Amino acid sequence: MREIVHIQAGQCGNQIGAKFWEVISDEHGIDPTGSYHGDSDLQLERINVYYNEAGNKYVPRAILVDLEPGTMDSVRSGPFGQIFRPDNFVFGQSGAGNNWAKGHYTEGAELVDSVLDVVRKESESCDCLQGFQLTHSLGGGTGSGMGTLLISKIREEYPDRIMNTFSVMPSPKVSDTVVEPYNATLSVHQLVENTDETYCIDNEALYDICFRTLKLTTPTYGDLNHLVSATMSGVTTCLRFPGQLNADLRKLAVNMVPFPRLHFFMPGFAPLTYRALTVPELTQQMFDSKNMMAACDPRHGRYLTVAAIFRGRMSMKEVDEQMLNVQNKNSSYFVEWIPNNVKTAVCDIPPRGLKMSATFIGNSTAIQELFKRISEQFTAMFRRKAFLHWYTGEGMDEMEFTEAESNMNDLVSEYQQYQDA
Amino acid sequence: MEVIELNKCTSGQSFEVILKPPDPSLEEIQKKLEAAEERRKYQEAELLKHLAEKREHEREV
Amino acid sequence: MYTFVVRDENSSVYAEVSRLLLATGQWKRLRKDNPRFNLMLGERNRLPFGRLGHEPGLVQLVNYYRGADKLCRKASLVKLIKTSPELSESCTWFPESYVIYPDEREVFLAAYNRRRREGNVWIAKSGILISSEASELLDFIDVHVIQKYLEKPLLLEPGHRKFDIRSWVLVDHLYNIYLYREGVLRTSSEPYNSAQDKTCHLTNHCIQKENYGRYEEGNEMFFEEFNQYLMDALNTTLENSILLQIKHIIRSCLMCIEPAISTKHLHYQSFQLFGFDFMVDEELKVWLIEVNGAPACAQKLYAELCQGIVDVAISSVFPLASIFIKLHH
Amino acid sequence: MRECISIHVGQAGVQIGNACWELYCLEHGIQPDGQMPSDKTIGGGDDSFNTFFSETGAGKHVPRAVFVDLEPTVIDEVRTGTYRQLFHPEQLITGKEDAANNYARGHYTIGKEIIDLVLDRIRKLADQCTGLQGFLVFHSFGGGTGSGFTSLLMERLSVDYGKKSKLEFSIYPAPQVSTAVVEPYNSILTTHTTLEHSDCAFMVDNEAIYDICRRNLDIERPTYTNLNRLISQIVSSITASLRFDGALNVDLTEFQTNLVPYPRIHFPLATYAPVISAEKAYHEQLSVAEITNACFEPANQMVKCDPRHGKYMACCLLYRGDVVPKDVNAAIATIKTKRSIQFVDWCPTGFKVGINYQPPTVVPGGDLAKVQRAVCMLSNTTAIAEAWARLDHKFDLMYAKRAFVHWYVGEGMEEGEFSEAREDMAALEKDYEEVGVEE
Ligand SMILES: Nc1nc2c(ncn2[C@@H]2O[C@H](COP(=O)(O)OP(=O)(O)OP(=O)(O)O)[C@@H](O)[C@H]2O)c(=O)[nH]1
Ligand SMILES: Nc1ncnc2c1ncn2[C@@H]1O[C@H](COP(=O)(O)OP(=O)(O)CP(=O)(O)O)[C@@H](O)[C@H]1O
Ligand SMILES: Nc1nc2c(ncn2[C@@H]2O[C@H](COP(=O)(O)OP(=O)(O)O)[C@@H](O)[C@H]2O)c(=O)[nH]1
Ligand SMILES: COC(=O)Nc1nc2ccc(C(=O)c3ccccc3)cc2[nH]1
Ligand SMILES: [Ca+2]
Ligand SMILES: [Ca+2]
Ligand SMILES: [Ca+2]
Ligand SMILES: [Cl-]
Ligand SMILES: [Mg+2]
Ligand SMILES: [Mg+2]
Ligand SMILES: [Mg+2]
Ligand SMILES: [Mg+2]
Ligand SMILES: [Mg+2]
Repeated sequence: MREIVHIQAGQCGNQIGAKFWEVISDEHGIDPTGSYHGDSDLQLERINVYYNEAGNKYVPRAILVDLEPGTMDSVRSGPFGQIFRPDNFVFGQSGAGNNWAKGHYTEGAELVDSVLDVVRKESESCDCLQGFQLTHSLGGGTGSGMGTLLISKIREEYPDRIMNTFSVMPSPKVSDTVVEPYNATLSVHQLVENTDETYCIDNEALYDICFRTLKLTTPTYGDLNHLVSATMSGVTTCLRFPGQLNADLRKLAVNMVPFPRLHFFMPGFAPLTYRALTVPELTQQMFDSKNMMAACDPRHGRYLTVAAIFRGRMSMKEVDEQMLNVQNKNSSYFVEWIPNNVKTAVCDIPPRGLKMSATFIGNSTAIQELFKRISEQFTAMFRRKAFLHWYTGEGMDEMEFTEAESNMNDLVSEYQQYQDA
Repeated sequence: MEVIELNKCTSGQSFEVILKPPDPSLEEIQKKLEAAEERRKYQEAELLKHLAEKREHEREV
Repeated sequence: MYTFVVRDENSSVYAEVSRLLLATGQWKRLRKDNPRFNLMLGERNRLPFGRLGHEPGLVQLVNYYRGADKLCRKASLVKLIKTSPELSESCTWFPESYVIYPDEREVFLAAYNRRRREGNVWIAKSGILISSEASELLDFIDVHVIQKYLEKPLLLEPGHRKFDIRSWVLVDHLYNIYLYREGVLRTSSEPYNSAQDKTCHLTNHCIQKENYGRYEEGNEMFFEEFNQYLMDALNTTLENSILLQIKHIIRSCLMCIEPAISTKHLHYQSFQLFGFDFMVDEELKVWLIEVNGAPACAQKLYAELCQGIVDVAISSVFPLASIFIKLHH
Repeated sequence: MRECISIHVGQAGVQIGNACWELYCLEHGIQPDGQMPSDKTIGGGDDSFNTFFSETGAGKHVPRAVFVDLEPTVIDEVRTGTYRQLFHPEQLITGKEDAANNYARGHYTIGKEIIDLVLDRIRKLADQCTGLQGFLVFHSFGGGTGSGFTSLLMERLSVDYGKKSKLEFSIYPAPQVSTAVVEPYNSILTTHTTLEHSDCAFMVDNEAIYDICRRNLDIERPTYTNLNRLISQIVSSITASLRFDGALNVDLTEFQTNLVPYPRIHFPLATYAPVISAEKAYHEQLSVAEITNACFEPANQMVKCDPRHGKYMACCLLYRGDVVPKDVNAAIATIKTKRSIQFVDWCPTGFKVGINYQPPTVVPGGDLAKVQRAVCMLSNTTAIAEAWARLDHKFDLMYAKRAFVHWYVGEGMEEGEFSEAREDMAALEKDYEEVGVEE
């Protein structure tokens, strides 16, 4: 029945994950008690993809993970806190101290088996498991360190299941600690090996969008998260609602990932949130760099593949025409050796508070700008071995950092190979 | 331009108008199918071996 | 914004057309192998017609008619005229020609014998030989066509010299036939000697360049002067004595092949520029020599013609934000 | 009477198969419950329509059809559709997860675990046949199941039914109505593996059906439902000789005899006319000469190409409706003097003609208008090689960078099979050429 199993690790992961379930629970007519109260059977046609059916109640197939209880205690008392299965809250007490080694090797190792037990119980009750999705940040310790540990354990036990991630990349503009480039560099290599899709959500881009476009003088993490939950809703629209597409995770990945390591996507959304947008405006916005959440200029690279889903009632002859006009405008920014690498899909159901919207999924080589940014911040500290004691104190060796640095530089050069090809 | 072989029936008729004159065995299939399954098994074993080396490192840290 | 690609860098005509398109600001050139184009300035040989018109939502146009080679190869033209009832072997404006492989060897000699007391001079070409004896022509070849050499050409004075007329013809996507108002005569600088020496028999621009430049600049006489000469010397106009026949020949050739090459209801569209080569005899009868599928232009006329191509052939399909005579049919 | 078993593979094959069997029932007067009043031999008979339908003691006429898909959503629409009573469970075979547009997944990984089951359900139908002719196989080129599992099935059918003929109805990939990018790989892979095993294949390019639906039916954005009802009409025209009394193409062997002189060149071009919108209140009914002339307009072909710049090897005209030989010959003579129709020097320059007086049947509430006469031309022209050139070129662009190749290698396929299939196609393109061909 094409089930998906959702995991959210750490502070960031649980806070964007909670908002994701709030958004789609509303789209599917599920209330904070898990009871259906919608006006269309389309809301329920693919409800099983993300929800288990209990007293006619729908329970998210979601596992909430953290190494400290704070953020999950806040989720349990949040708006939709009661719909999550209580047994799927798996948390420790010591915290991860924004330390990848604590999440990946010490504190996280003590908790990981417990998480996998819940993952197994959820996977066992799946008629046909599509795969997994993980929400997390790469700049902390739990989501980054333990999240990538979980991904490695899940691939060992489920090697033939898709693993996709929504990964929040750190930025000095929106930063908690200076060690974030260390944690992100260590995590990226894990994702290079063990995920089929990784949506690169850059906090720098989310901030710039909140400040310059949405005119929010002082964005909060909550403001950044409204952009993420909205993007996640769109990216999963074709899996959750009937329409043109009925592809599972594997088929979606096959047509988007031409090379196994270049699976890091630049997501986008339009309209950025009374005048309903025209189709030309939706199309022009979702290709504008200002609507992209990776803080990479697509004009500095080339698209390997592009997928875009349009939601709402609209003329699709008009969308096809506009997609042609924007491709002509950006003709030199698409590789010429993957024919017909720009695909479009439709869903009649729009998201809440919008008559129509569009979600952009780009597999662009410009994403190398993000990895180069992280690599430069990494090296700035690693030249002087600054703040390394937090990691060597947990058993890590200098060599592991040198290898992560080289792996990052190899990833960047592989993108530059296909940007010139 | 001659008409030939005109056949008529209750449902229709047919004719011709000439304008001018001028495998692998089951065994070999099962072999190739099994050869592909073993390449899958070998690649999967290399993944699990690679992951097992990762488990060793985690214990050493 | 419109897009186009260039696949024949050796084309002087369409090198100027690409420059003109770029200079409008509404045209943007892409790379040779980019398939998402509106206009293809394709190559001469093995143009991939089978890959045109299959890009969603793109109207595609190419500067060559698939199948027009049957008119622009010397051997194919002979076969086209003799086998097509529209033209027929009784064609009056095409010299008696025969195809010979290194075929029509028996029938060529039969008419050669019937001549032997008519003048019996022939020319074979695909590399050119003119001889009175057939055996020299047949043995010289060892694909070619043997064509009756016109022994009584119209000779310009002063000079007593030979020439041929080049006419440029544009056929657009609707199969409108446009004759460029301006032609050119490629004249011979040496005097015509009816008595091996091919300086005064062959009127090619290269053969003369290699008395050159004496009478007119570059052995290129244009219609204005050639007209005035016909009025002063022979008391007639270029229109009445020659152009009427030229227009008739151009229309006959192109309407004959229209059903074979027309892109009227095709998934892609074609246009093409042709170079018709004519010869005039002393009685002011026009003869078709050959048709060129990838012709060059005269230096003075590049600007005017290339602009005409864009206006009638390109902008006709892809509008933006006359020098031609329309041969109606 | 000799039976034919239809096999529908993948989403495209299943949905097209469902549209054909709907039309078949309407043409033969079979009701959704399977009852056929006009049939008086209850529970048996060797009539022409029995080549596609078996009969039960209760009077139900059951299609000799097997539907196979690696995921259930599409075949479930048959189990619950209008003609659910027509089939029975043993004819519908579903997996749990699909090939994900991956040939290797359909042929090797998932195909190995279901191939034996499919052959068993096919054997059950073959056991009810007094004299089986062979199989009609419906599938797409682009789908992982339509491409991967079909080629495996065709291999085993040549083993278990070495004497039976096999005809294909293949959907050629069009990006207008596809959200995939790997279909050039799957098309070349399945054509290479299936070529030796197919006697005659009818390619249908979704691009052509799409534009015919837009231009002639005034459908702004044709759906798969629109495309399939038009495709079913053309399939019906091709199989009508097998289901009705007649003398032309009365068995699968005649298709090869009349359309395929060279075995590898077994892809006839189909052209259909007239396609008339049902929204048009009244339309001027076209004459035999007009619909026959329309068989040579590229806009009406199932694959867009230019037969003027190729050579014919065979040409069959299949008329349905008010048509008589006199008007057919009159039209042919006129069309010879206006169209470029060149045959190969080693074939006769003629037309085999079949007429069935029953006019085309249309689905009530569909997009097609009823017409008094229609024609489907089957011509084996080398111009259809333009479709291979297009596909092979898209293959070359991606494979030069090994784009997406890891997906196929990851399922057990070897990189050598890619070049092995591409070289076979390069030879196929040359075979067509040998047959068809500053100043
Ligand atoms: N004409 C037509 N084409 C279809 C239809 N369904 C799918 N296609 C085409 O088939 C190709 C995709 O292959 P599918 O048949 O859907 O996939 P499949 O055979 O089920 O294989 P997998 O789903 O990958 O396991 C695309 O080019 C589609 O445009 C249909 O109902 N009618
Ligand atoms: N039957 C004929 N009678 C008289 N002169 C002839 C002739 N055939 C050819 N010529 C002369 O020889 C010249 C060259 O012959 P031809 O035109 O066939 O070569 P070509 O194909 O290279 C011309 P272009 O350079 O435009 O391609 C002609 O221009 C003409 O002057
Ligand atoms: N978008 C977003 N980013 C966050 C949030 N909380 C923390 N981050 C980012 O995540 C990183 C800190 O990781 P965090 O999730 O708090 O650590 P963890 O709990 O150990 O996984 C920094 O880069 C923060 O900018 C949040 O609610 N939203
Ligand atoms: C839980 O993880 C995911 O949701 N992964 C994921 N990958 C995707 C790739 C594409 C699309 C589309 O919407 C689409 C739009 C047009 C054409 C084809 C596809 C959606 C995806 N979702
Ligand atoms: Ca402890
Ligand atoms: Ca009966
Ligand atoms: Ca066989
Ligand atoms: Cl047999
Ligand atoms: Mg934190
Ligand atoms: Mg345990
Ligand atoms: Mg020439
Ligand atoms: Mg499918
Ligand atoms: Mg091989």
